[PDB]
Amino acid sequence: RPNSVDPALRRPGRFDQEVEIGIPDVDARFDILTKQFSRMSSDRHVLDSEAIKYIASKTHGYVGADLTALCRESVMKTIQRGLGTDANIDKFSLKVTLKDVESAMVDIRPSAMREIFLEMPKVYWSDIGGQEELKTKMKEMIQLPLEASETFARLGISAPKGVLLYGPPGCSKTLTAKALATESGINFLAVKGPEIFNKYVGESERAIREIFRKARSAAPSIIFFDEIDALSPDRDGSSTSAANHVLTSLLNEIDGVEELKGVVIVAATNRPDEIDAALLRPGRLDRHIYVGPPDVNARLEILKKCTKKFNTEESGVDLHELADRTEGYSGAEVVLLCQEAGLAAIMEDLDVAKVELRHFEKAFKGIARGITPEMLSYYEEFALRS
Amino acid sequence: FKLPAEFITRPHPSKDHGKETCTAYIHPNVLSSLEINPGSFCTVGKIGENGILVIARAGDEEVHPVNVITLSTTIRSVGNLILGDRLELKKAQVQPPYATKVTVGSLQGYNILECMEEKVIQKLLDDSGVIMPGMIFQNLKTKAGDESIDVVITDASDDSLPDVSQLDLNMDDMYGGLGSTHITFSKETQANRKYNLPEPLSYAAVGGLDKEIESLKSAIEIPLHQPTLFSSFGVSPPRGILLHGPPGTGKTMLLRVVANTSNAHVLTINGPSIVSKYLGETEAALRDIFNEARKYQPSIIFIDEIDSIAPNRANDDSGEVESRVVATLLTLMDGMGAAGKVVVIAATNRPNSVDPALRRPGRFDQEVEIGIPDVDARFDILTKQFSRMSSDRHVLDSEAIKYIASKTHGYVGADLTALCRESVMKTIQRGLGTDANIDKFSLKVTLKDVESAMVDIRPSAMREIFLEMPKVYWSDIGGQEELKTKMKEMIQLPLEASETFARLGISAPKGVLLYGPPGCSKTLTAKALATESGINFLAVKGPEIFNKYVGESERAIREIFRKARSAAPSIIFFDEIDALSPDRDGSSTSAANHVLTSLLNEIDGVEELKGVVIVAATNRPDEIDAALLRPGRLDRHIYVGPPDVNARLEILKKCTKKFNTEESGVDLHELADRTEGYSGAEVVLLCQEAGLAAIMEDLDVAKVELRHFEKAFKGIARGITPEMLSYYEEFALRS
Ligand SMILES: Nc1ncnc2c1ncn2[C@@H]1O[C@H](COP(=O)(O)OP(=O)(O)OP(=O)(O)O)[C@@H](O)[C@H]1O
Ligand SMILES: Nc1ncnc2c1ncn2[C@@H]1O[C@H](COP(=O)(O)OP(=O)(O)O)[C@@H](O)[C@H]1O
Repeated sequence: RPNSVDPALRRPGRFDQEVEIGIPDVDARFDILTKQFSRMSSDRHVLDSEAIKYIASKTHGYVGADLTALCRESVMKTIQRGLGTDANIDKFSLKVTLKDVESAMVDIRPSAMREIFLEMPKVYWSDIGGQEELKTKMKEMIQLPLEASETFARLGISAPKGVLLYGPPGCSKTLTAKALATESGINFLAVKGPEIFNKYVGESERAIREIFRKARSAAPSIIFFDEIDALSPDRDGSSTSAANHVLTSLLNEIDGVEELKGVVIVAATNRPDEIDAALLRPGRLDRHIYVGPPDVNARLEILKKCTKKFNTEESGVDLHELADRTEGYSGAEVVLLCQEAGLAAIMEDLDVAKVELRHFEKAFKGIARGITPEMLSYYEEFALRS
Repeated sequence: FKLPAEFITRPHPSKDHGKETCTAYIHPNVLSSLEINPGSFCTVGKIGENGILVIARAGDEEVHPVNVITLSTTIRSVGNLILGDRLELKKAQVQPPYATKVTVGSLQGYNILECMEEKVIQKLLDDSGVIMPGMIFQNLKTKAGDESIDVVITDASDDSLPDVSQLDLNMDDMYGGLGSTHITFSKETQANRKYNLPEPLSYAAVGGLDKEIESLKSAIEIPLHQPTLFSSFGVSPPRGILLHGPPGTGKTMLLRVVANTSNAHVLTINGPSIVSKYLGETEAALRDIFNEARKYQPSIIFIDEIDSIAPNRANDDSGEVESRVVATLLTLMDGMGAAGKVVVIAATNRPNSVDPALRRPGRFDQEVEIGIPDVDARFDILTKQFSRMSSDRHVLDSEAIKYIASKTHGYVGADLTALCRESVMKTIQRGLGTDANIDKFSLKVTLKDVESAMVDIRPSAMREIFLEMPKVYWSDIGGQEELKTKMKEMIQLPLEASETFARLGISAPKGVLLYGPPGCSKTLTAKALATESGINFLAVKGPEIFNKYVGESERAIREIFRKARSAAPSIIFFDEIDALSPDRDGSSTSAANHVLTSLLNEIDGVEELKGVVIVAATNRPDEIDAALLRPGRLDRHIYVGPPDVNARLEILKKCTKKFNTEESGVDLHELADRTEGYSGAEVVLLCQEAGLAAIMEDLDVAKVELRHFEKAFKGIARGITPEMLSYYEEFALRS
C-alpha cells in the first residue's frame, strides 16, 4: 500500500517514477489463463477459446494468483474424482474438463474476503411480473447512461446517478433490481443493508472504501442496495456513532467533492420516513418510484405462471376470476397462496397433476392479506410530500 | 573440534540384510571426538529416557553426513523413534551378563504356526544385538503361502542391576546353521505391562472421526506417496494443510498418529521456545530447518499452536516476534519447491484469530474442521476405550455404553477419557474404603462409579453451541391428533416429496410457528420429533444467545447456521423467540435488531435453504416484530392449544405407571375431567405432590390412594385465565 510508505521516500526528488499494477480486467485475466494453459500444453488438458472467455467473464474480480489457485484446486478435484470413480485410471485419459473448474470456482468463495457486494442470481424476463411503468423507468435509467454519454456531455445533463425505491415490503421492490442484473449484463453488485453492521468498529468504513474502489476500477457498473432502512435512521431512533459515520461516508462518496459518472447507485427502502434528511437531499436519490402492489395483469400473470405446472384447462379455472377475487394481495402473497394450494392438493393422494378450485378457495380463506390501508395512506402522503 | 551437539535419525538405506540392528552409520570424526572404541556399544540420547539402547557401533562410507545416523527400522519401531526427533550421543555402559528366557509374541495372528516357523531361531538371533524385550522385522519369505506376518518379542523377565537400563539388553548364544533355556515359542502375549513400553498408536485407537480420517488420508498421500501422479499435471501441489477445532478434540494425538503411521521424516517445533530476543537467530534456525527438510525428499512439517506464531493484523501489533516470521515463512514455502513432496501441518484453536493471509487457497486451500463428537462418535469412542481394556479387566453391556453415550451430550474425547479416569478412581477409592484392600480385579468397572463420575466431573464445556436434550417417544406425547397429523405431514414433505416439489415448483415454506400456552406441548413435541424423525436436532435457547458482549450472538448464529447447512439437512428449532423478536416495543439494543435482520435475510433472503427446516415455538405472538411475522416466511401456524381428554388421560396413566391404578381406586377419567384445561405441567406437579404426600406417611408406599390426589388437587391452583385464551383465539382468527 503506497499510503503506509513514508512520504519522505514518496518525493519527486526520490521516487518521481511510480509504477502501479492494478487488478486485471477481463482481457488481462483471459490473457493470463491462455498463457497458463499454453504453459502446461494441450497434452494435459483440452480447453477451447470460448471456455476460457467464459471463465474470465465469470471471474470478474479474481487476480492472477486467484486464477492459479483456481487451476490448482480444479486439478486436485479432478484427481480425487478420478481416483474415487475411475479406480486409478490413466491421468491423461481424464485430463482437465470444465465441470471441475466450475465446481472449484463455486466452492472457492470470491476473491474479496468477506465481501458485501455479492453476486445474486439472475432470472429471465418472462419470469418477471409487474407494472409496465416501473419497467419503462427501468429502461429509461439503463438506456440513458450507457448510450447517452455524448448527449449528456454536449447538453450538460450529466448523470444524476440517484434513484430511490420506496414501496410496501414483499411486492417487487427488489424484483426490478434482479431483472436488471439479468438483462443488463453489466457486472452487478448488491448489498444487504443490515450486513454492513459488524461487531468490529471501523471495519465497515474500510470495507466500504475498498469495495467502492473495486467498483470504480471494475469498469462502469450499477450499484444497488437491498434494505437501506437499517442504516439511514439515526435521529428518529437511537443509534451508535458507527451508523452516523457510515451515513456521512456514503454521503461523501455519493456527492462529497467527488463524482462517479461511470457507476449508478440505486437505493431501495421499506420505511420512507426513516431516510435521513442529509441523505435525502436534491442531487442524490432524486428519482422516486412508487413500485406499489402489482396490478391485476401482474397478479394474473403470476397466477398463470404458478398454475403452469398444473393442468389449467381441465382444472376448470379461467385464471382470471381468481385474480380478480385476489385483488388485495401482492406477488409474494399470490405465490404463497399457490404454494399452500399445492400443499393441500398433494396432501390428499400424494402426487397430483392439478389443483382443485375448492383447495384454492380453502387456501384463500385460511390466509390473510396482511396489508393495512393505513400504511398505503402513509406511502401516499410520503409521495405527495416528496 | 567438530563438537556435535544434536543428531538426526535416518533409515538404513539399501535394505537387504547388512547389519539391520547395529548399522550405526556415524562419521569417524564423531567417533574420535567421543573417545570411544568403534567396536563397542553406543547410545542415542533422544532427549530423555536415560539408558537408551546399547547397540554395537560401526562406521559409514564417508558419504553419510554427520547430522543423520542410522539405527535400523527395528529399533525405530521398538523405541517409537519417529523420524525427526532430536538425538544426543553418549558413551556405552557396562555389558549385560546374559539372557534368560526370550519369548516371542506373534502379533496380529492366531498363533499356532509350526508350518511357516521353519526354525526362526537361527534367523531370530543370527543378527548382532537383538534386544530381547523388543524387535520388529519384515515377514521376508518363508516357504509357500506368501502373506505378511510379523514377530514381536514383547514379554521379558531378565534381571538387571542398574534400573537406568530401560530395555535391559542381553547377550545372544544360539546353536544352528544356515538355544537359550526351555525353547522360545510360548503363547501370543501382547506388550508386557510390567515395563509398559511406548506403543505406536494407529488409526484404530482414534474413533468417531473416520469421515475426516479419509480426507486427511487423501491429503497425505496425494502429494507425498504419489508425487508422479500430481507432477504429470505440473500445477504444483499445496504445501500446507490447516487443522482447527475446539480444544480437546484430539488434534495432537491425530497428528502424532499420522506421523507414526508414516515412515517418512517429520519436523516438529516446540513453538514459543524458538522465540528469542535475537532478530536473525529465529530466521536462521527456520531457514536451516527448511533446508534440511528440502534436502531429503520425504519430509513432513508439523506446526502446532500456529495461531500464536501468526497473529492477525488488526487484533494486536504486539511486537518482538511478529509478521516478519509470517512473511519469511510464506516466501520460503512458496519459493523453493515446485513439485517436490512437502506438506506443512498447522494446528490452531480459533481459525478467525489466525492470519487471513495464511487462510488463502494459494497455500492453505485445504481446511480441516474437527467438531465435537456427536452421539454416534461418542459411542464409538467409548466402545474403543472399553475394548482397549478388553473384557478381562471389566464387563459392561453395549446397552450401558449406548446409555452413557446418550447421557454425555457435550463431552469431548478428552472429556470421555477423563471420565473413565475418575470412574476408575471412584472404583479404587470405594474398594479401598469398603472392602479393606481385597483383590480389586474382581470388582472391575460398574455403573454406580461411572454415574458418580458424571456427577462429579463438571465438564468445562457447559457453554457450548451444540446442545442435546433427553429423547422421548410417541408415548410421552400429550396433544391433539390434528396437530400431530399436521406436523407429520410437514416433516414428511421435504424428506419424501422433494422430487414432487422440484417438478411442481411448490417447494417448502421452511417455516413453522407454534403459539400456545407456556405450560407444555412444545418442548416435549420437539423432543419426540427429533427422536422419531432421526434428523439432527439443535437446541437453541433465547436468553442463552444473549450476553453482555454485543455482536457475539450474531457471530454464533452465523456459525451455527453455516455448520448446520454443511452438516447435512437438519431441522433447527428455537426454544424461546420472544426474547429477541420484540425490538421496537422493548427498545432493544442494536444487537437484537441486527440478529433479527440477519435471521430474516438468511431464512428466505438472497439464498434458499431447501434442505433445512425452521420451526419456531413461542408465546404472546402479538409482541413480536411485524418484520418477522411477514407473509412468505414462517407462514404455517399451529394452534397447539390445551391438551384434549385423551392427551391428559395418557399423561396421567404414564405418571401413574409406577403406581397401582387398580389399588388406588381412581378411574383415570374423573380426575382428567375435573382438571381438563389447566395445563400438563401442573398435572405433572400435582402427580409429584401426590407422590410426596403418599410417601410422607410410611416412607416407601406400594400405592397412591385417592386422598392424596384430592389433597394435591385442592392445594395446587390453576394459574390459567380465560383472557389469554381469548387473546390467542383473536390472534388465530386475525391471521
Ligand atoms: N477421536 C479421538 N480418538 C482418540 N483419542 C482422542 C480422540 N479425541 C481426543 N482424544 C484424546 O484426547 C487427548 C488429548 O488430545 P490433544 O491434546 O491432542 O487435543 P487437541 O484437540 O489437539 O487440543 P486442543 O484442541 O485443546 O488444542 C489424548 O489423550 C487422546 O487420547
Ligand atoms: N416469478 C417469481 N416466482 C417466484 N419467486 C419470485 C418471482 N419473482 C420474484 N420472486 C421472489 O420474490 C422476491 C422479491 O423480493 P422483494 O419482495 O422485492 O424484496 P423486499 O422484501 O425488500 O421488497 C425475490 O427474492 C424472489 O426470490
